[PDB]
Amino acid sequence: GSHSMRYFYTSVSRPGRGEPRFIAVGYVDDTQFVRFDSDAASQRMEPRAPWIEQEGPEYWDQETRNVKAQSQTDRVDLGTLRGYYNQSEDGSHTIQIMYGCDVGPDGRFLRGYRQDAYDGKDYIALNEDLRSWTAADMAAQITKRKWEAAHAAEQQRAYLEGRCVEWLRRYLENGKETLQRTDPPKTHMTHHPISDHEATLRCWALGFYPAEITLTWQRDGEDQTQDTELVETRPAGDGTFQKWAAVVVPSGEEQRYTCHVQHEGLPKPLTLRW
Amino acid sequence: SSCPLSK
Amino acid sequence: IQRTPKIQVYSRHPAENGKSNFLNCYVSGFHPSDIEVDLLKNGERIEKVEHSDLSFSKDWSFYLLYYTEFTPTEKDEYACRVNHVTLSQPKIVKWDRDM
Repeated sequence: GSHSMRYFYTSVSRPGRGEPRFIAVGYVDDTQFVRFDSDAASQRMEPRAPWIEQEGPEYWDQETRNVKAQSQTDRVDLGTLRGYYNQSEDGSHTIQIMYGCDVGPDGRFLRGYRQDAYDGKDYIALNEDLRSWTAADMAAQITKRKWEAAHAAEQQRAYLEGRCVEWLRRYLENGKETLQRTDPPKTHMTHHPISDHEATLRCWALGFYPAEITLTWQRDGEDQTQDTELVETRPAGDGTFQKWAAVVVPSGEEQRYTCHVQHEGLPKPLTLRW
Repeated sequence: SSCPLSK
Repeated sequence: IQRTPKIQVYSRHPAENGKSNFLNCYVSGFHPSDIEVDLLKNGERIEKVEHSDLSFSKDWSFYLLYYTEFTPTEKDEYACRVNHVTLSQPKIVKWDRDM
């Protein structure tokens, strides 16, 4: 099917306590593959998936240069944005950056992304056309003007439509055992009385890949969405994911309930009934 | 990865 | 503007006393990124706990997985202690083996 590559940068000012911290990670779909931490001892971009380890030194040296120059850039920008928002030099603040590309089943470019936040909020984003920018506020309008004058969009577009997509295809081919495998969820139900008259039905999905899944509860074929407790999809720690959905049911009326499980790795959706 | 731009 | 962690405490595999496993504490939906997460075994901090590299969701909120090797037992009580600027005091969330 379709695939993504995304890089996530976070830079945090720590006033008085020296240089800002910069962390970088890269993902292909829901599999992390690289990292960089300005605080760590290596001062190198590092592998975090088996299939990226085969890249030679020139790949690692270039990638390390890129994140270092980014961390330096963010260092200057943290100051600039403090200026724009009239903030004291005493607060901690945060620049976040997400960029990347998607490709289709055939490997062709689908889209590209670049979006920037300040303190957890939209700051500036590249529009889907890869030609213009959307500023969230007055401060980011100033940034936008610098980026228009500097032709930043053209530079970003050339990356997203070229290198981004080429390397994504390469990583998809070199990691095809792990990246292109679908792990279906392994399902079961749990059941606990709350009272003599009321019981929790909890529907479990485990060991699935990728993260995307849908779990729904139904009574007599009718959706129960308002009365369903759902947890966020969570990493097992081994590359796969977990999720559950629970309903509180009248003791004795369990047979009316059905959990429905949808996932890419399932030929057909599963139905579970206690 | 991609290459920096200033704000 | 700040957001307080969602906290989940759980095991990699369904838990069987005497079988080696991983205890996980997943924290998500938070801002800022600065956070401490400890895993506790009977009220005591487990010394060697690792974590994932910092990343964030489309809403800019951060997420992290803390984990350790462990072999659960009937009497061993586990919890996750999350210390964040949004929490007046560290939130202790205990491991319920069916959540």
